[PDB]
Amino acid sequence: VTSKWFNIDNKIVDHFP
Amino acid sequence: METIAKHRHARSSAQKVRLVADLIRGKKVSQALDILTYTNKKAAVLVKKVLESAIANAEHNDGADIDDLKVTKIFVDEGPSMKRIMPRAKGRADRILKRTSHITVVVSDR
Amino acid sequence: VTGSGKKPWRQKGTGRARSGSIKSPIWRSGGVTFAARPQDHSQKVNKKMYRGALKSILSELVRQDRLIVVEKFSVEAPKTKLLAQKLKDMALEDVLIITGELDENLFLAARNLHKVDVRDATGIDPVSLIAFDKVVMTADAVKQVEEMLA
Amino acid sequence: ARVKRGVIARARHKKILKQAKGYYGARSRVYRVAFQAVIKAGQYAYRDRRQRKRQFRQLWIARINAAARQNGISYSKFINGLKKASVEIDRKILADIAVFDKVAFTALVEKAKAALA
Amino acid sequence: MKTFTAKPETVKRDWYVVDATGKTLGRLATELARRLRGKHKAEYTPHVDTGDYIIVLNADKVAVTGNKRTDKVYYHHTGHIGGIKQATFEEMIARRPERVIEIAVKGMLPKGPLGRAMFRKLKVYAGNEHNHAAQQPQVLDI
Amino acid sequence: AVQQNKPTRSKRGMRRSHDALTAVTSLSVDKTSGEKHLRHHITADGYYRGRKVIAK
RNA sequence: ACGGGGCUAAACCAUGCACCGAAGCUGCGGCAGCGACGCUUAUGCGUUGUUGGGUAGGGGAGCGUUCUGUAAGCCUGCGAAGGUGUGCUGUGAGGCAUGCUGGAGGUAUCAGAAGUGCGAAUGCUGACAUAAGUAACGAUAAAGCGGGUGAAAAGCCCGCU
RNA sequence: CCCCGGCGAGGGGAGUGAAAAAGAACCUGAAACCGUGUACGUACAAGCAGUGGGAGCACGCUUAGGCGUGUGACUGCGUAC
Ligand SMILES: N[C@@H](Cc1c[nH]c2ccccc12)C(=O)O
Ligand SMILES: [K+]
Ligand SMILES: [K+]
Ligand SMILES: [K+]
Ligand SMILES: [K+]
Ligand SMILES: [K+]
Ligand SMILES: [K+]
Ligand SMILES: [K+]
Ligand SMILES: [K+]
Ligand SMILES: [K+]
Ligand SMILES: [Mg+2]
Ligand SMILES: [Mg+2]
Ligand SMILES: [Mg+2]
Ligand SMILES: [Mg+2]
Ligand SMILES: [Mg+2]
Ligand SMILES: [Mg+2]
Ligand SMILES: [Mg+2]
Ligand SMILES: [Mg+2]
Ligand SMILES: [Mg+2]
Ligand SMILES: [Mg+2]
Ligand SMILES: [Mg+2]
Ligand SMILES: [Mg+2]
Ligand SMILES: [Mg+2]
Ligand SMILES: [Mg+2]
Ligand SMILES: [Mg+2]
Ligand SMILES: [Mg+2]
Ligand SMILES: [Mg+2]
Ligand SMILES: [Mg+2]
Ligand SMILES: [Mg+2]
Ligand SMILES: [Mg+2]
Ligand SMILES: [Mg+2]
Ligand SMILES: [Mg+2]
Ligand SMILES: [Mg+2]
Ligand SMILES: [Mg+2]
Ligand SMILES: [Mg+2]
Ligand SMILES: [Mg+2]
Ligand SMILES: [Mg+2]
Ligand SMILES: [Mg+2]
Ligand SMILES: [Mg+2]
Ligand SMILES: [Mg+2]
Repeated sequence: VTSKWFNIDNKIVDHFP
Repeated sequence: METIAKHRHARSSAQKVRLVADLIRGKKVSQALDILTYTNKKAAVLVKKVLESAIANAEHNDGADIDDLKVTKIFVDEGPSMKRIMPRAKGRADRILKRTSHITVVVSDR
Repeated sequence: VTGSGKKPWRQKGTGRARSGSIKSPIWRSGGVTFAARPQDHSQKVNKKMYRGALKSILSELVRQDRLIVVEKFSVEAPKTKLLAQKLKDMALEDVLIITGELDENLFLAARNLHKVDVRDATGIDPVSLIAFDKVVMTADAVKQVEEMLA
Repeated sequence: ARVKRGVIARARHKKILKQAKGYYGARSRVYRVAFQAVIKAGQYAYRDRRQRKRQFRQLWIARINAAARQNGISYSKFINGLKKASVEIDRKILADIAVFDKVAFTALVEKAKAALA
Repeated sequence: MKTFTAKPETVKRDWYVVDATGKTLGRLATELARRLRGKHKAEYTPHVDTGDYIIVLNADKVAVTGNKRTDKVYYHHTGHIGGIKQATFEEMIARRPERVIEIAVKGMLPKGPLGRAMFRKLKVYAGNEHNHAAQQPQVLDI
Repeated sequence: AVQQNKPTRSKRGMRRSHDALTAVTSLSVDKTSGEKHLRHHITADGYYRGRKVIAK
């Protein structure tokens, strides 16, 4: 199955650039 | 003389039948039959048929008296569960358990 | 193992331990890690170590009174009833017969007795000299093993 | 020569769960938790075989101190008097006489006061 | 032979009465904590309550040295945020004088279910009168 | 939100200490039929408080 | 901002004698390693000195499991293997005996060979938990009643709204 | 074959069989997990849940007593792998 969308979403995931 | 009746593979969870079996443990068969008549539970219909069969078994196979029988033992065991599949959202599948029970009622005049 | 070389699921993202093959020895129905092959278990024995060990075995058969020497040992017809009666005549129960040159009557007569093996002087081996309780050698054969063992 | 581990692994697990009887919850039912609690119970038992000797001498000293002050002397002077009077009764027996024979204990206190004076 | 152990069913407890007039607070509290615990008896056992009952009279006339009558502060917190409360030694004597001796002795006793059962044996009164004459307390002169 | 540790079988039975059913205690007798019924309910035979109310 | 209670010493300085205090040292019993000397060994015993925390790692000695020989032997329907209790025993891995279940196999000793020992690897497969009798029961177009059948009818059939 | 039950499911007898707890969900029938019964503890008590000490109770023994088994009030020490 595909992963949870919130784990895909760049805004949520990449929060600490 | 102790007399047994059983209902194996009864379609309901054991936790739901245990609520009704705890109402009639230690009672007289006179008094356990009307407690089950006015309990509004699906498990009270399953337990009353196992209790009526245990009274007929004691009268017919053992020559006992209905007037003096009591519910000495009653216990509900778990039976095999049936595995079903329930579709969830986004293509995920859950496993549904359809739980069964083994109801055992025991009557005796002593 | 029969199957595909396809990676069961992707490397990252699924929250599951990583896999690369359905054939791996960790998995049920997978391969054996160090699977065996047909092998040759034979060893080498030096010639002087093989002949030195037969002389050691033969000297123990005479020290322990397990060696019997006769001049002639044969039966008249190829009948198992004859040999069994003959070994009852010598109180021999579980015996190895070594002859100079094997005669066919004695070989057929002992084929059915499971505690008697009949052999010629050339075909002796170290294990049967220890496995049987008594050993019966014709002196035709006793002198044949001497030149065999120098 | 393939070896199955059924019979040997069952007997080694059953040996650990027999030593974990009386423990609470998964500590008497589950091997991963029982094994780990059977080791800690042997580390405590090794350590407490040394502490049992400390806790009993600490108990004997406190009972000698209480029975000696009933006779008008402290512990630190009762012990010095008995060493001065060459009495070699240990603290396990003194604390035993202090409870069960109070007149034998008074005789020892008088012997310790005479050696100090 | 195993070391004697005091059994809580057959231990004998006695009654005493103490006059707290002019005593130093701390130097009276230590002797109370000895006899409530039972450290003055040869049957002393650390897990059994072998002590005695003690009645303390005139709790409002206990003495302290130095400037401790105005400078000794009692703190407690109510559980609610910002709820730290204080009271000097003079205010505790005026408002609730028995609490001064009970707080002192409570800090000198073991902590746990047994040290709380030892504390139930102390009876502190602010005056010269007690109503435990049926128990026949003996006078304990310090 | 989800648990960090598996609750025990003891904590599960404590929560179900209030799940018990209470049997009915008031089975009344009809004064003409002698039948049992719930109170303020008609009997299985269609009687209530001595009289036949429903002719079924 | 003494660990607390409390303390005008229960603080500090100086002197002195007691006592508490560790797995240190001593006492009693036991085991093992390495030396030295001997009732004499035949490679084991006796006396004595000393040593014995341990990761990475090196060296030594063993237990148990399946299979082959010894074994056409030995045990076993007067109860084998396996399962489950109890007792005894060894420094340990372990061993022995026996009650109950089970209903046909097991295997001494001394050698031989290894798919030879599992708690971890977000290990693999199956079974079973937890959250929990909790959320939810999939369009807010909507139901009510009488009769029928039936063990049982809110949901089926008929009728009228 | 008889009995309860819906001309059910399921069960109790009877009978077969060496055995039916060999009954077709069928040799043996471990563990996790879930129950019923009995003994002891538990509603003023704070924490890796044990370990050292230890009262009381219950059941067995066997005695002119104090051992065995189960439980474990209270107490010293003690932050899993
Ligand atoms: N959150 C939306 C949209 C979405 C689908 N897939 C995604 C992947 C990443 C981010 C958002 C999404 C949904 O669950 O329907
Ligand atoms: K393929
Ligand atoms: K057996
Ligand atoms: K694992
Ligand atoms: K649940
Ligand atoms: K809806
Ligand atoms: K069977
Ligand atoms: K089963
Ligand atoms: K089981
Ligand atoms: K404890
Ligand atoms: Mg959905
Ligand atoms: Mg879809
Ligand atoms: Mg993950
Ligand atoms: Mg394979
Ligand atoms: Mg050659
Ligand atoms: Mg042949
Ligand atoms: Mg300090
Ligand atoms: Mg000293
Ligand atoms: Mg010491
Ligand atoms: Mg020491
Ligand atoms: Mg030392
Ligand atoms: Mg070492
Ligand atoms: Mg073999
Ligand atoms: Mg075996
Ligand atoms: Mg047995
Ligand atoms: Mg392996
Ligand atoms: Mg495992
Ligand atoms: Mg590991
Ligand atoms: Mg399966
Ligand atoms: Mg919830
Ligand atoms: Mg809710
Ligand atoms: Mg809801
Ligand atoms: Mg719908
Ligand atoms: Mg209708
Ligand atoms: Mg039969
Ligand atoms: Mg069979
Ligand atoms: Mg079976
Ligand atoms: Mg209480
Ligand atoms: Mg309180
Ligand atoms: Mg902790």
